Amino acid sequence: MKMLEQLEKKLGYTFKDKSLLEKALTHVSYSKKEHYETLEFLGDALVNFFIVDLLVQYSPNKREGFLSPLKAYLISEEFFNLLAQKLELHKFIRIKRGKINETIIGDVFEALWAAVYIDSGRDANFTRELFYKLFKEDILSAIKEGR
Amino acid sequence: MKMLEQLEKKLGYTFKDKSLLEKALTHVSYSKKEHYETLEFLGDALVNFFIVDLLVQYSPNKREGFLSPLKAYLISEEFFNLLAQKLELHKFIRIKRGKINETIIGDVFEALWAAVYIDSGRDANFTRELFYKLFKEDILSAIKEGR
Repeated sequence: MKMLEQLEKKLGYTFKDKSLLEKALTHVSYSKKEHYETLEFLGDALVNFFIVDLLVQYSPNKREGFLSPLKAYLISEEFFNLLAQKLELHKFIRIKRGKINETIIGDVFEALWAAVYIDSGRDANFTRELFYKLFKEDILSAIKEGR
Repeated sequence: MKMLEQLEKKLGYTFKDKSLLEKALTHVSYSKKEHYETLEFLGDALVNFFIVDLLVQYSPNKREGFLSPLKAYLISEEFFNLLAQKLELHKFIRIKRGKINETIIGDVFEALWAAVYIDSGRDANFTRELFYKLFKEDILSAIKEGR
């Protein structure tokens, strides 16, 4: 369809179980029985780790006072939306009632990485490094800019 | 006095960089130059991930509603100290002015895990396994422990 799962080519990764990927992309308004909500919950903590790990390695200054606000931006909806563009998740998400929002794209973006993690055999290094190959550039840049 | 790092024996891990271990148990009070501050910033995200991945895996109700208040119990001070006590970390911490603070042995438990992770060569899988080895039965129990 519109979907086709050609996201995996944008993503650089091919899913084993294709139901995973779909559950990450599916809003509850499309499906109340199989949507992204629990993937999202895992994906928030996962991605948070990926970003805090990078941040502590590439930040000009290693003080919590400099890190936390920067951390705050790098895990925000606006930033996640900036990173999702590259994947253009809004083409593959399935939702019902006309309320796609930017917070949903962030939800899905977080769910997506949780989906890659699990479909990878819960391998965090691989998944970490896959996140880095796609977004490290953009993160270092934001880190460059500060704020 | 009461050190000699039997903690590596408590933990089941030997640091290739003993100084790294040391910095994780040292509050600024004992050294404004080499304390647990940045490791803490890393292990919070680190430890947040390990516990959420467990939550999301073994929790009965895979719902944001159930998860998130169950979650904030697991990453709660009370639990963290609970976990720490199986390492008697309280006694290996190097703070000045006898002001331990229950919400300081929480920062050291986190720093300690960032320290293992980094020393291990940034190996998330390994570190998560060591963490589970040490505390999954607790969490899996604390989770089914009502609500």
